[PDB]
Amino acid sequence: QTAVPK
Amino acid sequence: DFEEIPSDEI
Amino acid sequence: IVEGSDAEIGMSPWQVMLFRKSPQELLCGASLISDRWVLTAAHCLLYPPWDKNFTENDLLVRIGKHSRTRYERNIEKISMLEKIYIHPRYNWRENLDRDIALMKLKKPVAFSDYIHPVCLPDRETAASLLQAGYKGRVTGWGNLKETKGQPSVLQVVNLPIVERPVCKDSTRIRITDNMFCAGYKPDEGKRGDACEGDSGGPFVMKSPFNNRWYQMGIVSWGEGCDRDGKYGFYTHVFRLKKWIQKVIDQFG
Amino acid sequence: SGEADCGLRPLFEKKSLEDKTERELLESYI
Repeated sequence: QTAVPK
Repeated sequence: DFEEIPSDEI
Repeated sequence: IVEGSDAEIGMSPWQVMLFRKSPQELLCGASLISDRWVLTAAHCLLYPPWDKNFTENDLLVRIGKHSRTRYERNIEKISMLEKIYIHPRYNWRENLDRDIALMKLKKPVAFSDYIHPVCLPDRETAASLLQAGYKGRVTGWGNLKETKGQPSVLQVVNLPIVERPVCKDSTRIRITDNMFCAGYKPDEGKRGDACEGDSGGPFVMKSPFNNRWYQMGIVSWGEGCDRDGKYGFYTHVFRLKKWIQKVIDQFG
Repeated sequence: SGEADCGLRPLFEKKSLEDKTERELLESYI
């Protein structure tokens, strides 16, 4: 998957 | 929400 | 910050707020590394999937803050950005590899009780401190929960660095050597994480050798906030320090 | 020039005062 930024 | 920032302080 | 506490006054004098001009918005945390340079996550400034592409004039940096929303008269200092520098191999397309950016300030900020730069680690510091079990400290004005959801004042939480295989096994995302993860395991009982708005803030450690605070990480990403069996992922500052040094040396 | 004094907080290290949770960090270092 793709990383989700905070 | 956010208190106004004075123009002279930037 | 989820499951943290209110910062003490002057506890994190390198903490910077990245503040959107219009609408008035907390964008991200950041950190003061000298009188003219602020360190943050690339994705705070550039993130095409959400149409984020902030220019210099879109933002202010507010240094010396404690309250999230108040204008802290006689305490905080507000600087305009001269120039943004994003790591040229910042990988927004996949896993946020090399999630790091520098911001040069228009003018030097004066140091005070509330405003003071953090150190950047050298190889030895990194080798000494970046070990599974060793705790660092994350600070920010981000949300208190995944979802009062927002803090009155700056929040702080101490979190252990996690073994690299445990980090990898918690996610489908491809981890790189330019990241580390931190946070408690389900069986450890204690809790805590960064959350929305904490991005770009510092993960710091106090050297027991010289009693100085070093920024080892930048708040980068995670899957939710404070979920059991998930961990926060941080940009590995030392691994990217050659880039940091090169930008400062030629533009500073 | 600010390198010399980096990471030493005016209200803590400079005055030899400790914040309320820094010991937790120290205790984790072995």
